[PDB]
Order: sequence, then structure tokens, then C-alpha cells
Amino acid sequence: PALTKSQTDRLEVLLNPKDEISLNSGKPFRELESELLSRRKKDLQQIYAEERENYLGKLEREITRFFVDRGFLEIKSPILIPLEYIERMGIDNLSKQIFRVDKNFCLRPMLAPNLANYLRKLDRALPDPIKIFEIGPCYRKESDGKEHLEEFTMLNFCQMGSGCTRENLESIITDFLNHLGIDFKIVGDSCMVFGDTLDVMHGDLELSSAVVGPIPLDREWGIDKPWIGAGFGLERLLKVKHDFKNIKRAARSGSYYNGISTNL
Amino acid sequence: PALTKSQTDRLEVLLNPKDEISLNSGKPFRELESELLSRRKKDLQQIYAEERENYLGKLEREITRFFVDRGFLEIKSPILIPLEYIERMGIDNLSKQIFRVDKNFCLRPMLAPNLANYLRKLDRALPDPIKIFEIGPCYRKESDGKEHLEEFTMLNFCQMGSGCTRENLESIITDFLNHLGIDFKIVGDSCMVFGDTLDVMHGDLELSSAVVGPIPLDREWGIDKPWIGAGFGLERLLKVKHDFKNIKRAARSGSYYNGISTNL
Ligand SMILES: Nc1ncnc2c1ncn2[C@@H]1O[C@H](COP(=O)(O)OP(=O)(O)OP(=O)(O)O)[C@@H](O)[C@H]1O
Ligand SMILES: Nc1ncnc2c1ncn2[C@@H]1O[C@H](COP(=O)(O)OP(=O)(O)OP(=O)(O)O)[C@@H](O)[C@H]1O
Ligand SMILES: [N-]=[N+]=Nc1ccccc1COC(=O)NCCCC[C@H](N)C(=O)O
Ligand SMILES: [N-]=[N+]=Nc1ccccc1COC(=O)NCCCC[C@H](N)C(=O)O
Ligand SMILES: [K+]
Ligand SMILES: [K+]
Ligand SMILES: [K+]
Ligand SMILES: [K+]
Ligand SMILES: [Mg+2]
Ligand SMILES: [Mg+2]
Ligand SMILES: [Mg+2]
Ligand SMILES: [Mg+2]
Ligand SMILES: [Mg+2]
Ligand SMILES: [Mg+2]
Repeated sequence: PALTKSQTDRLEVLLNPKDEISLNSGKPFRELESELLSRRKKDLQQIYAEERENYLGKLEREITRFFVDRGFLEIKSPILIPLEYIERMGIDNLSKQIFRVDKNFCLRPMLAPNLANYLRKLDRALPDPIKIFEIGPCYRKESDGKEHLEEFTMLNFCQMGSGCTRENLESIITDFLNHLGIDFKIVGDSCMVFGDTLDVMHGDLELSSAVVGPIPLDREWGIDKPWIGAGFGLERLLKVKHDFKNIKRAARSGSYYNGISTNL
Repeated sequence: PALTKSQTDRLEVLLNPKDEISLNSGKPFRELESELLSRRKKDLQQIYAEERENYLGKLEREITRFFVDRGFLEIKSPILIPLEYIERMGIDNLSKQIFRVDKNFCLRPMLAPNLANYLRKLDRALPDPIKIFEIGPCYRKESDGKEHLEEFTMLNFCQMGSGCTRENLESIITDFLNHLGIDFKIVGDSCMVFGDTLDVMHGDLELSSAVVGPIPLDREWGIDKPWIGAGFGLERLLKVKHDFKNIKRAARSGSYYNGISTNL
């Protein structure tokens, strides 16, 4: 008895990476569904009894402790930002990916512009070097893909003044991903906003783009010192850590809790 | 020499509750500004050297530990939600306060609808009672006021099944605000969405509205058991804790860091 696409889709929702079950072994859909429902209810009950922290929240807290302890100031800046920031970032009419709000606002697609403003302002009060970071929601319209979400969570850390070299940027990235237990390589790439990037890759999955300044865009943001920075997607980190097949398992969602289907 | 409105406004930006300085003593603006700039640079330098955690982030983490330890599951749900949720909540054409995104979406003005969906789904898998909470950004268009932000941070905790009484709701609120060191009273009020509320007041400042179910809206959300819940604004909690005159000192902002002006 062969499984329909709808039946396979339902079993895939209930399947977890740790399972090893053949979906098309010939066992009937009813028994495969019942087995997976039982495994997932047990998993959720164990979370509720013993491990009540959300994966995205817990990872944000772990990353926050890492950067605070290394001397970076924790920033929480607006998610709803002026639309004028988009063109000023060199996103010329990525631009199609912006969620607009009212007539003059949008949802931020990255943390960089708010962090650029903080670097400039804090440089008037704090000693060299200025080290800051932020973790929070960012928004992009995307085609359906196993590695993209329209609502995702970014970490960006950055530094301005002394110590803003490629070697120090790579060392921070290495210490960070070693702390999380994630292997990686660095490959060159390029993007419209920042130019050349050092992309942090786990296999074919891009975990981060990082940048060594200065870049021409600096003048438009009042940045006038060396700087380094890197942006990472937290859901991509979670996808690696938990071997999820689709990044949706990691997202803000009413459909998955810590990678377990909530449709039980 | 009298201070202009622009001069007083600048000094108020730089003034902090712990200061006691007369702005209109007759001392010249230049000296008052220089004194306040020096106090604020010292305050920011001390934060950077010793206390690098953001007040909103730190408070979210403190609240998260409180509720996780008391048996509530930590939720992180979408901020960008379907516009259809608004009318289904009984917000008839508050409705004017909704930030719309594209044609079918909006920024959530509260956490309740996403938490209602989680209560319903989790009740099929978890033992009675179901206890969950969320902390995160919410959005409302507001008139300019000392107690309102357009981008704010909500905590909502809620419970469904046994133990969903007024006395237990008040006891959780009392334990929570005792943990934060904030005195309060409970006053009855009423709102369009939920009906009668127990409003948690610190003086004339509304910290929370709380609700004892069931209510007629339950049927439209598939909720069919007793429930209790309460929503609190984190920036209002911070305003009380730090004696801020305006809630903007507590907000996500590029203009204040932990209540200290970033325009230094
Ligand atoms: N839509 C998305 N969903 C999930 N994570 C994302 C998304 N877009 C970017 N990220 C994460 O944010 C990081 C920094 O953003 P960046 O602008 O470099 O992404 P990107 O180069 O557009 O990524 P990609 O090429 O995969 O679309 C990325 O390396 C990735 O980890
Ligand atoms: N615009 C806002 N800015 C900051 N906090 C808010 C805002 N709106 C609501 N809150 C906080 O969220 C809690 C729950 O939201 P609720 O819908 O009860 O607010 P509300 O009754 O509209 O508040 P208010 O009467 O002060 O406008 C409030 O008690 C308050 O602490
Ligand atoms: N627009 N903008 N931001 C500007 C623009 C001009 C100058 C300086 C900043 C801000 O530089 C920072 O401190 N943040 C990190 C920058 C690189 C982020 C990483 N490549 C990412 O894509 O996640
Ligand atoms: N819409 N909606 N939510 C509905 C709608 C119907 C039924 C059940 C919920 C969700 O009930 C919850 O579990 N959350 C807390 C509810 C009260 C929140 C508090 N008064 C506040 O205003 O912050
Ligand atoms: K497997
Ligand atoms: K999404
Ligand atoms: K004072
Ligand atoms: K605001
Ligand atoms: Mg992209
Ligand atoms: Mg890329
Ligand atoms: Mg990239
Ligand atoms: Mg209101
Ligand atoms: Mg009210
Ligand atoms: Mg209220």
C-alpha cells in the first residue's frame, strides 16, 4: 500500500532527525503515524517536565553571555526602522525583499544600520575599542527554501577602533563557533551592501557574512575609524546543531516547538 | 539668564533620576550641560567596564528564569502575524492602532492570539495544567505619552485546565511582582477584547491587565477549558524600577542606553 504525497508530508512533519524509520517500508500509514505521534508526544512531555526553555531563546541567552563576557555591550535597537535606511545602505532600487510598514517605515532586514549608529554615538563617550552586539528579529521576503525564513533572528557583533583586523575578526568567529561546537571554513564572497565578505560556511550552508572595514559606505553613516563585524542567523545555527532538514523547525512558529511538531 | 525651551529640553535629555540639580537656578546653560555630560559619560563608561547587559534584555532573562522555574513553557512565536487575527480577537472596525504589513499581515499588538493557539495545540499532548509564557515585541500606534511606546515588549503568561482561578492568578502576579520588588494594587477594569480585567496598578500606572476565563471569545479560538492569563509591559516595569520620567528611557532606541542619553 503506497503512501500519497499528503501522507508522506504528514509523516515528515512528525519525523525527527534522531529517528530511523523507513516511511515506504510497506507498513501502513496508520501505524507509522501512530508510532511517530507517540514518540513526539513523549518528546514534548519530557521538554515540559524537564527542559522548558525555547531553543531560540536559550541560544540567544548563551550567545549574549559569550559576548558580554568578552567585553561587548549588549544592544537592543528598533525592529521597526525608517525606510530611508534602506537606500542609504546602498540597497538600490534585496530591495524587493523589504517588508514595508505604513509609508515611511519598514521591518529591518539586518541589524547593521542600527549598530552603525551606535558605534558612531558611543565613540564619543567610550574608550577605544568600541565593541557592541545585538541579537534579534530581522525580516526579508524570500522564496520558499530549506535555509531561508521570512522572519529570522540575527546576531551581529562588531568593533570599531583598534584591533579591527582580519585576523582578529577570524579569531572572534573561531572562538564563537568553537564555543557552540560548530565546525566551519571561511570562503570569500561579495555582496551589494558591503563589498567583499568573509563568508563562514558549514558545508554548503552560509552561517555568516563578515566584513573588514573601512568601506565607502562608512561616510554616509558617519563612521570614520577601522571596524570589523559579522552577522549570523540563529536559526541556521540551530539547524546545524540539531540536524534539522528544514530551517522551519528552528523558526518562531506555532507549528514546531523546539523542532517537535505542535500538530499532535 | 533664562533657559530656552530647546536648552531645557537638552538638559532634560541628559538628566537622570538620581541627580538633584536645579536647571533654572541661574547657572548658565553651558555649565549645566557640561556637568550633566560629564556625569552621563562616567555612567556609560562604568556600564561598559562592568555592567554590559541591556536593561530590556536582562529583564527578559530574569522574567524567563522566574516562569521556567515555576513550570511554564517558554514560547517564541511570530511577531509578524495574519491580519485576520485582529477581527477574530473582537477588535472591531484599538483597531486603528494596528501597524499593517503588506495586505494580509500586521505586527502583533499583543501576544494573546499566538498563546491561545499554543494552549489549544499543547492540550492535546501535555498533562493538565498547561502553563506557558512569552516575552517579546508588540506594536501599537499611540498618541505621544509618557507611558506609551509604539514598539514595546510584552510578557504574557497563562494557564489552562486546573488551577485557573482568580486566587491563583492573583497569587502568581503577587509572587512575580514581589520577585521584582514592585508594589502594586489590583483594580477592576474592562476592555473590548476580554471583558472584565483585573488591572495591576503601581500608583496610577497600569502594569498589567489580567483575565480569568472562560470568556465568549474562547469558542472562536478553540479554547474549551478554564484559563487565566496576564500581560505586562516590560518598559513600564523598567520605568518603575528606575524612576524614569518618560518610558522612552526604557525603550528600544538608538537615543538611550540603559536610560543614559547616547547623544553625548
Ligand atoms: N532569510 C533568512 N533566513 C534565515 N537566516 C538568514 C536569512 N537571511 C540571512 N540569514 C542569516 O543572516 C546572515 C547574514 O545575512 P546576509 O545578508 O549575509 O545573508 P545572505 O548573504 O543574504 O544569505 P543567503 O545568501 O543565504 O540568502 C546569513 O549568513 C544567514 O546566517
Ligand atoms: N503602547 C504601549 N507601550 C508600552 N506598554 C504598553 C503599551 N500598551 C500596552 N502596554 C503594556 O501591556 C500591558 C497589556 O496590554 P493592555 O492591552 O492591557 O494595555 P492597555 O490597557 O491598552 O494599556 P493603556 O490603557 O495604558 O493603554 C499593559 O498593562 C501595559 O503594561
Ligand atoms: N548598513 N549598515 N551598516 C553599516 C554601514 C556603514 C558602516 C558601518 C555599518 C555598521 O557596521 C557594523 O558595525 N555592523 C556590522 C557590519 C557588517 C555586518 C555583516 N556584514 C552582516 O551583513 O551581518
Ligand atoms: N485574542 N486572544 N487570546 C485569546 C482569545 C481567546 C481565548 C484565549 C486567548 C488567549 O488566552 C491566553 O492564554 N493569553 C492571555 C489572555 C489574556 C491576556 C491578557 N489579558 C493581556 O491583554 O495581555
Ligand atoms: K534519521
Ligand atoms: K517566516
Ligand atoms: K531627581
Ligand atoms: K516606539
Ligand atoms: Mg539572501
Ligand atoms: Mg549569501
Ligand atoms: Mg551573506
Ligand atoms: Mg492602550
Ligand atoms: Mg488600560
Ligand atoms: Mg489593560
